[PDB]
Amino acid sequence: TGDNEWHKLVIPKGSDWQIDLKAEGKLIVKVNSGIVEIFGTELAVDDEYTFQNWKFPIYAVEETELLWKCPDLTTNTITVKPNHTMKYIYNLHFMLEKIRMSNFEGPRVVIVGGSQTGKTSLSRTLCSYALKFNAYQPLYINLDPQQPIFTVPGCISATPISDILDAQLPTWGQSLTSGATLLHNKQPMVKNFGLERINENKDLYLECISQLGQVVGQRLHLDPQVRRSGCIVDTPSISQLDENLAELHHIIEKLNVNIMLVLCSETDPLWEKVKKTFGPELGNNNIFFIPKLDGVSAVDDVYKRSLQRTSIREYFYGSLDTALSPYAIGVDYEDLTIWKPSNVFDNEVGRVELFPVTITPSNLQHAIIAITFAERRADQATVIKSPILGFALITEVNEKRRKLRVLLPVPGRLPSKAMILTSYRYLE
Amino acid sequence: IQSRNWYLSDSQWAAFKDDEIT
Ligand SMILES: Nc1ncnc2c1ncn2[C@@H]1O[C@H](COP(=O)(O)OP(=O)(O)OP(=O)(O)O)[C@@H](O)[C@H]1O
Ligand SMILES: [Mg+2]
Repeated sequence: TGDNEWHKLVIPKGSDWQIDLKAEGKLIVKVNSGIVEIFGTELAVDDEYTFQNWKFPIYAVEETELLWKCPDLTTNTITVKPNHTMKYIYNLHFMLEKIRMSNFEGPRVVIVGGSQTGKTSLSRTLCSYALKFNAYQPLYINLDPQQPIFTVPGCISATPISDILDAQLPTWGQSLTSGATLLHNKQPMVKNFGLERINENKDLYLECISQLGQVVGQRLHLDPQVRRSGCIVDTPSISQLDENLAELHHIIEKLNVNIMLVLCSETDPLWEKVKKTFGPELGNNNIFFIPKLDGVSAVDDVYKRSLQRTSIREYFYGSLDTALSPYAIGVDYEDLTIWKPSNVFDNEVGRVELFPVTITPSNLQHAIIAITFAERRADQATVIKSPILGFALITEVNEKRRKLRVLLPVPGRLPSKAMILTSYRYLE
Repeated sequence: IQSRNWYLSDSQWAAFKDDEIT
């Protein structure tokens, strides 16, 4: 197999490691000279970083030698390939950083592209050093429910980049915690789509963007630093949306987007229709193309569900060097009020509404439940438009008794609030 | 021994400054 001792790896300037860790595989990395980034986040010299169950590049800004250990890797198959599209990301950031200091308020960029083109990675890198160079707090807006970032899956989010991201996490970092940690956690703004993929409820997804946009505006109006800073909006692939791209128009208007980044080549006809479709609103001067990034590998479904699984655990228990202690509470059937969104394979159409849910072992076991701020007695119009407090896992639906075992993120009472069921399941 | 926190409400997040975290 591999080996459980350290190995030296001299990684040439301008090159990526490119790593694909799978089940259980644990990679510890320690730098003793040079400059290395993971999507822009620098690695501190002389301390141990640990990686689990995700594919990621380690980039060499400078000369760089490091020590690594992993039983699932060997010197034989190591992969060290020179990245060329890196400079594209550089003079795209300083392009944004010029807008930040010259304009009255910072740029609001959508990163739009095909399936696995580098959107999220590009989003992360641009955040990663909007902060590194002149201390901005760009607002990062994740609009892809399948991608868990700072939260659990199945929800769009807005998160300001306070300081450094966690380099050793596919989820960028994590939400605030009860004490103080060696990394400054983030305060996210979550909305909860709740469903597997966008096409399951089109209007509800846009309704999410609607109310997320509103809140984003209210902070931008009140926070000088975030408003002065940029705003980086990551979208799902256009193979998840309509041909005419009706959704993008709605993203652009509700989130006040003024600049668009299209990860596109110059034989791809997507570039042309982007110009004719969004040029009228943004102006062709404000639409940019980026030749697709090096090293961006295909991602299958199993890996993606794995990453979603990791995040759910991560929300309740944290990571290796975080270790959060969530709370398990016994609760009656009457102690809960639960709704669920309209599907395609449930409601045929799929409109902005939620149906009351009867408690069935097949309905709630291992289900992630979104907890709102609205009352237990509120009507559906109030619940569909009330902010999300946090999430809860249901362990056991005992049906012979009227009882439930719910895992909470906070040690305390079951928040007597209205709750929405998701399509997301987690069993330990 | 620590735990995850609840998120802030809509208005409450809008007023929030990340300098409190730092
Ligand atoms: N330079 C690189 N070297 C190695 N792997 C990379 C590099 N850049 C990105 N990746 C990996 O490729 C995978 C897909 O990239 P990414 O998540 O950016 O796709 P995307 O553009 O968001 O598209 P989608 O939204 O469909 O996933 C990720 O797991 C990421 O870690
Ligand atoms: Mg993405």
